[PDB]
Amino acid sequence: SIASRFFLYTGPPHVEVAAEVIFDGIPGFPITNSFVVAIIIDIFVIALAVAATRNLQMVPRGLQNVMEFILESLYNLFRNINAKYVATAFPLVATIFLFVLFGNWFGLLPGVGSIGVCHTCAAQGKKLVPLFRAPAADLNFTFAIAVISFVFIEYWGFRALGPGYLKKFFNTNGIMSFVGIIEFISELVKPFALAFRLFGNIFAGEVLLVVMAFLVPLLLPLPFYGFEVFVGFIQALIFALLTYAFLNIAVT
Amino acid sequence: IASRFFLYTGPPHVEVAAEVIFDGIPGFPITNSFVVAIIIDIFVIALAVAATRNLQMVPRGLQNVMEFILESLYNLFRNINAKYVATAFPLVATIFLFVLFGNWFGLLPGVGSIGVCHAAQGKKLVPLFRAPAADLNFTFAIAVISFVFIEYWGFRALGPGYLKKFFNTNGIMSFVGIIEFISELVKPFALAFRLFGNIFAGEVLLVVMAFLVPLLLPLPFYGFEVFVGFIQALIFALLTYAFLNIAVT
Amino acid sequence: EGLNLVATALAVGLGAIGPGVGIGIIVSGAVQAIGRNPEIENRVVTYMFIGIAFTEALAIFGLVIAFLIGF
Amino acid sequence: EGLNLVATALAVGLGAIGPGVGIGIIVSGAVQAIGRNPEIENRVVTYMFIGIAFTEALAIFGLVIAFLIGF
Amino acid sequence: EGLNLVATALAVGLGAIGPGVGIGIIVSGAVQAIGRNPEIENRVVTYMFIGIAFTEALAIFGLVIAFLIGF
Amino acid sequence: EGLNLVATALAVGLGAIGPGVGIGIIVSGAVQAIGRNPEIENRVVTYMFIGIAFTEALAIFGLVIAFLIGF
Amino acid sequence: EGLNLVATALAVGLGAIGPGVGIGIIVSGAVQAIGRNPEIENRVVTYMFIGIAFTEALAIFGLVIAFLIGF
Amino acid sequence: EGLNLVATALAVGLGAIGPGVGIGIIVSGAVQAIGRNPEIENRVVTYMFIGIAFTEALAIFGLVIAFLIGF
Amino acid sequence: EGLNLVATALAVGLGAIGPGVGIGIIVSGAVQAIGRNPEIENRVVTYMFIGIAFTEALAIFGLVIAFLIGF
Amino acid sequence: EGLNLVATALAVGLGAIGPGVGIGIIVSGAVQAIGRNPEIENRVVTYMFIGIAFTEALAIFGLVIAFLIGF
Amino acid sequence: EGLNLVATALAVGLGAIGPGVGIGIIVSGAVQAIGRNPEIENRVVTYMFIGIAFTEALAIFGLVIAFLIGF
Amino acid sequence: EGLNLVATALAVGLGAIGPGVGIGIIVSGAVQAIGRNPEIENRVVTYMFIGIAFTEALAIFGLVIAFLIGF
Amino acid sequence: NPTLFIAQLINFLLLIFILRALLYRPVMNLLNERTRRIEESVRDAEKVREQLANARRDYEAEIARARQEAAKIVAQAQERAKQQEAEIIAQARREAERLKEEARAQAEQERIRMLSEAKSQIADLVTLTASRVLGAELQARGHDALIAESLA
Amino acid sequence: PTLFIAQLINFLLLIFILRALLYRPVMNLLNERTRRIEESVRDAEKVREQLANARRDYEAEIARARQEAAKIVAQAQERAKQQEAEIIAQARREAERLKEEARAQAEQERIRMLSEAKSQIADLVTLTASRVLGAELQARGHDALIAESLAAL
Amino acid sequence: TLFIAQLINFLLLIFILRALLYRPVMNLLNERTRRIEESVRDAEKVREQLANARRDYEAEIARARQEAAKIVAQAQERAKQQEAEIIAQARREAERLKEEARAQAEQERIRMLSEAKSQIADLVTLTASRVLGAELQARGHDALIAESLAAL
Amino acid sequence: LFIAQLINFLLLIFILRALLYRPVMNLLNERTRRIEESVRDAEKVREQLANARRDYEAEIARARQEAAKIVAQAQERAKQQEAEIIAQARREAERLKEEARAQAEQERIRMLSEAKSQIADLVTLTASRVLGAELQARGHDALIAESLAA
Repeated sequence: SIASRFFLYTGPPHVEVAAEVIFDGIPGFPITNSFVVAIIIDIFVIALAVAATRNLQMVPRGLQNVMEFILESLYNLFRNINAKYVATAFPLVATIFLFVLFGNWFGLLPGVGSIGVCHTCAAQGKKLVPLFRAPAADLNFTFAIAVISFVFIEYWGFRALGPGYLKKFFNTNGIMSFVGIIEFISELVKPFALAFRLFGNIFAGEVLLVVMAFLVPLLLPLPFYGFEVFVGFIQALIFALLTYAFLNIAVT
Repeated sequence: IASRFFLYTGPPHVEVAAEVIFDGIPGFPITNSFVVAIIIDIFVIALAVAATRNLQMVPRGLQNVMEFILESLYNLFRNINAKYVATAFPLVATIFLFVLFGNWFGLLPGVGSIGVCHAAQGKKLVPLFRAPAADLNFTFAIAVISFVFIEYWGFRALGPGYLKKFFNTNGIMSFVGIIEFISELVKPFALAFRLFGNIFAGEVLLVVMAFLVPLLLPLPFYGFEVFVGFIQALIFALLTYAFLNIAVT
Repeated sequence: EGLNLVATALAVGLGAIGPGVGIGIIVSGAVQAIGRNPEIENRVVTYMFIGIAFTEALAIFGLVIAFLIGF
Repeated sequence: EGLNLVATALAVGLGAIGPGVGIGIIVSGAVQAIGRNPEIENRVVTYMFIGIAFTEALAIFGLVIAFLIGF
Repeated sequence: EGLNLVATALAVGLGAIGPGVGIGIIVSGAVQAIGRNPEIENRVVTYMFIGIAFTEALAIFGLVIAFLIGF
Repeated sequence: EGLNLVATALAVGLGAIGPGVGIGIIVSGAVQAIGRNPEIENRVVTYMFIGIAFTEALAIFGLVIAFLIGF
Repeated sequence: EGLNLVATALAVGLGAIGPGVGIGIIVSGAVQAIGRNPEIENRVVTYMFIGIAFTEALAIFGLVIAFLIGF
Repeated sequence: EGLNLVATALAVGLGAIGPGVGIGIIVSGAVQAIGRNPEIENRVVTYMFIGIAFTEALAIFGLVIAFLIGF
Repeated sequence: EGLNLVATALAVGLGAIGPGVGIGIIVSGAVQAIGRNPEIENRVVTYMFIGIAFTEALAIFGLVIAFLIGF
Repeated sequence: EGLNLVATALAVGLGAIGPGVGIGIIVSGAVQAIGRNPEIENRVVTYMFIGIAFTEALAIFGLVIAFLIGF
Repeated sequence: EGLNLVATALAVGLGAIGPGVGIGIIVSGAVQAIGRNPEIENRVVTYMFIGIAFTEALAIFGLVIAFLIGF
Repeated sequence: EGLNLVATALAVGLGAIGPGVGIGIIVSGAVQAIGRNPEIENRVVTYMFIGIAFTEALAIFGLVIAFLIGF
Repeated sequence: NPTLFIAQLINFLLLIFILRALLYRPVMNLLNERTRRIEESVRDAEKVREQLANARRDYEAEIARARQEAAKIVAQAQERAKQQEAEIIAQARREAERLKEEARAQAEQERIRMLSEAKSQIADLVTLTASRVLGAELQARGHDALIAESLA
Repeated sequence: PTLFIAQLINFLLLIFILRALLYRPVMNLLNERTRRIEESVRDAEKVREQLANARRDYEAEIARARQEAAKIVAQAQERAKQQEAEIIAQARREAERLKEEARAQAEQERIRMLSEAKSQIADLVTLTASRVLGAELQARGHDALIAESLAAL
Repeated sequence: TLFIAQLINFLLLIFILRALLYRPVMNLLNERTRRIEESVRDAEKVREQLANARRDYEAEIARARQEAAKIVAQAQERAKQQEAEIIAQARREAERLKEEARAQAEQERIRMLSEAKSQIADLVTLTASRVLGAELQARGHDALIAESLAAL
Repeated sequence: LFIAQLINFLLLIFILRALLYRPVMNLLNERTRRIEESVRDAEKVREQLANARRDYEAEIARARQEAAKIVAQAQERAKQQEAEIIAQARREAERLKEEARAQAEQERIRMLSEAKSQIADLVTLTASRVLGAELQARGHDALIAESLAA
């Protein structure tokens, strides 16, 4: 069973695109391959949300129990981190967590790099472009969510500290004198790192998928599959809690 | 403040070369290393006779200083071993004093600048003051005399057991015998390389960074290099005593 | 010439050695802390999370510079 | 020239160096902590797992970059 | 001849290797200190934050030098 | 002019550096843990097994990369 | 022939690696000693300030070399 | 050309760095385990032999690849 | 050619990395010891002066040769 | 050209660092254990000797590679 | 060509991190020992100075070979 | 060609990096051992000496090989 | 490019804003209600314990508020009876002291039965003397006068 | 694309591993949590249950206490009359006891009076017989009656 | 000019060394001299003083030798003070003999003198009686019979 | 020149060997002579207290002769106390006998010195006893002469 690639070759890794590709042309903004997946994740989230909240049973059960458990676990983590800002940032943090989690889980579906439209289709004149590209596999999505988080945390820091946060200290004129610009650039550059890692983890996961399918698509890729299914979940949660902790250190 | 402003004194001079010799008009031309060694011999003999010309209890002045340093060395050696604390004591004491005064001598004013001619001309201008420790011939000599002393005292009382740590047949002990034997065999080469390169590096440092800045810069660096000169002067005696202790054991 | 490929190779290699022992001792210190005491687990786990986030931030900094060089 | 093959080799090896000792010190600390009062076995195992997930995540970063260059 | 590419690559990698292991040992020691004592959490958090800021300073020096060389 | 030779050599060496130090600290920490007390016995042996397997995975990654380059 | 670019790149990276681990272990020992005792905070913060001053002295030596690269 | 011999040299050096420190740290763990207590000698030396075999694996891999490259 | 600038940068970076960890280690040990017992402060301060003197001597060792290459 | 010379260089230089730190950590662990438990001297001596035998065996492999290129 | 200059730069520079972190951990061990034991001051000072001497011996080896290359 | 010079430079530098780390570890372990076990000093210093003699030989071999090439 | 990122920004924000009032603040309010009601249940269990203790004290307080209500009215009844008899026993004593007064008032029949001077005693002495104590033949005049003066 | 079939094959195999490894434990944590909620709810409804009825029990008991207090004082009033009628009657038959003991003493007294009177005449009859016949002997028969007693031998 | 810069800097280094010179040397050297001086001098001074003082301490037996003569001198003093006392104290009883001597002889001076007169009076009465018996027999009791009728 | 420098250091060591050994002997001279330093210090103390002890059996040597000789002659005088105490008492005792025998003698001659008065007194009382003053047939003297005896 080791040499199944000789009988069935997966073909060369024809996917290498590191940017969003317009899957469908539109009169306005063309429909990119990642934005449609983002909308799919959005509607799936809305569907499960209304399904768990259609009855709103007092006693949690089934899917309602699952979502209640997840939400209370996250809420407990947040109250452990910060006290007076749990509900303030809870919605945005939880949304950006679960959305990218479901995007990562969607990234492993069959045909996410194989099924697609033509500009099997390589034989056709139109170039075989893939469908089901993750939103995190779009840099623009990562940039947007990172800057949204950054503007949220700086707005709330300004609300908390007034002109104190507005100047973020940096008035020591002593040991912390040259430091004020150091944390200034540090919090300037961190959301870039967040967006970059959001892109990179998913991009690496999918290229790993492609390369391990190319080498041996039988009994080899499975531990790696476990690797990305674990890393997507843990990375999504650490992004969420990192945003929360960034807010908690911005207020303080 | 106290700026340098010594652009006039910043002449281009970064010359350095381990090779060095005196006029050597007679046979075996002598080197500037082996006139500094001789002057160190003269100075240590003068200090020894000055401390010896008045020997009495409750030492004072120079006598107190020499007694203090001698007892300090004796105690430091006794901290390692006491059976051979006096067997090699004159040897290590003489070596330490010689290298101490030799490394001191390379730091005096005009050291490295007293050209023997043979400036402002095409003459060689060989510096008369060159530290014998910073010269390989003396350094190799002290290394090899330390070596001959250590195996002399090893085979003095070890029978054939001196060559028992090596060329054994115990297996792993026989395996490590070769490498340990090579280690002690090459130890004197290490002694020479240390005790040459340390002083040579110190004096070339002084030369180059005085060439960069003439005034007010090298003083902490002067302190650093005199301290390290002290360090190698003392460690040589320390390591020789430790090596002979591990050899006799 | 392939020189850009060598650039990307060096960039990703040094970016990988960047946080390795870093995050290793992060979780090592965290596990010593939790073994000594699990009562303050939340406060310390938050800080180890932010530290490992910073390490991964630098690693992906190197990685995305490698990508920009490659394209 | 075959310099690109050299680039791939250096990339993959210099990616293996990071987590290669990363997970080593990870499990060293983990086994050290679990050697004292193995009552927090679940938590320490989970934290070890997430740390090693991060480390071989960096390793896969290196591997996939090396494979893309090997293309 | 994209010599700037290898320049920027080695720049970002060698400016990332430092701060990564830096913050690693920083907040690993912070974890050790907070585990052995949580009552001084404010001061030790301040000290770990200033230390990580100090090494991240060099991190962004490397990053900005790489960016300047790139363009 | 033979770049694949040095490619394979660098692949082997740089894929062996990581595990070469990782496995030692793995088994050393396991030995310390079982030496301060032998009660846990094979439970920690399982953890050192999984750690050494995880790092030898990177080792054989380097090995197979070198073999592919050589042929 | 842009050797100034690689020169300043390696200069900044290799002057960040040293003081990086410097700052790291500086504040690591500082926070460990603070955890040991808080009443010595002034002396330990002065000593770690001396240490970080030496690290940043090395860093600014590297930076001024990088600037003279452009000179 | 001569790249074969430099390849062999770099391969053997880079395959000697890892195993050397690995051997050192495992035998150090063994010796602390021994000094902690007797009557654990058998288990700790068996684990020491396990570590020495798993690092000899990488060592002999380097040796055989060096011999293959050199021929 | 400009290779002289490369030599200067390499020399200064390699002369900064060594002391860049040396100073941190010596004063981290010093602060650990002074946190263990703050009564031998003068002696340990003298010892750490000895250490910083030696390692900064190595730093200027690198720096003077970096300047000499520029000569 | 002088590729044999750089081959000798990498042979003698690279590969000594491995045992170079291995010997230090070996004998340091051994001396710490024998200070803690001076009554297990024989076993400690045997274990340190077998460890050094293996690590300088790894070193002597590079030594004889250097001899072979010496021809 | 200026390759002799980069030879000198590498020779003086490389050859320093070993002795650098050497004297680092030497003074670290010495200061922990003197903190734990005051009256063993003579022995610990002697041993720390001889170790520092060996490290700086390697450093000046590198420096003197650099000067031999330079002239 | 100064390729012999760069070879000798790299050889001596990389060899000199070898022992220093180990010998610092040696004296650190020995100084701790004499610290908390002041009774045993004769044996431990001898084992320190045999360890440093073992580890130095690689560095002396590297420098003497550079000398052989240097002539 | 930049407009694609800006367009994607609204999509995530709109999803967060929509789900906030849809799921987020509803379900946590259910959890918020669940926590306080459980907290109230602990208070209710606390309230049950004190109320039962309060019920016991209130039961005992009225129980304590029972005997003294009867205890007092007995005391006035007690004294009202005892003063009545004290009046009566004094009156019973009083009328008894009257009764002995007529006994001395009707002790005067002694003074009227002693009015038997001629009937008995004058004949008594002569018979117990002249006819008894002395010889039957007694010759003297004034014996009746002699005895009578002694009688009065 | 042939990769999609391989992607489907690999993804399905992951779920097969997922269908046995973590399939049971995830619901193991799920069932206990919802059981924990409902039992807390069961505690909540239970605890709320006795609060009303114990309050009702208290209201019943505080009514019973009032019922107790009312019935306890209820028999006191006749006791406030029963002992009331006894003690006055106790004085009554005592009062007749005083009057009968006085008259019986008085009837004893008149018996004492006549006993005293019969003693009183016994007192007088002695002295009257004493003073009289004293002068009778003085006038005559002092020698005659004394000489008669001389013949009594 | 190479030696000039070396000469200027070397003097500055020596001048800076003089700052710590006294502390590093003067203080340490002074301690070495005094520590040795106080040890060698004072310890040897005591033994050398006590070397010849042993004869003086053998003469401290000799100062006890006149003290041996001393307490002996008070011993003879203590002897003679009581020896003279105990004689005179006993010689006090020697006249107590003489005090007794008259006291033990005074009674014989008076008892013997008073003794004789006691018996002579008795001898007088008995010698009278034998004469009285002779005189009464010669004179006769007939005349004395009339003397018996004085009051009868 | 390396071999030439080797002899110089060895010659320097051998030249310093006399300098070192003499200073070593000078140092050993400081090291020696101090073994006895603690010897005579303790040696003198034990003998100094022994001389102080020597004064102490001297103290009893007085004291043993003190009480013994003090009571020696005193009791030697004590025995001769009572020797003359009783001898004079016996002298006093025999003083009684020589006078008691004496006082009996002159009393006998006192009776003989009053012999005439004796009868002259006896006759007076006996005659008066026989009859007031002169007595009938008194023969006071003749009757007294009848048994005058002494």
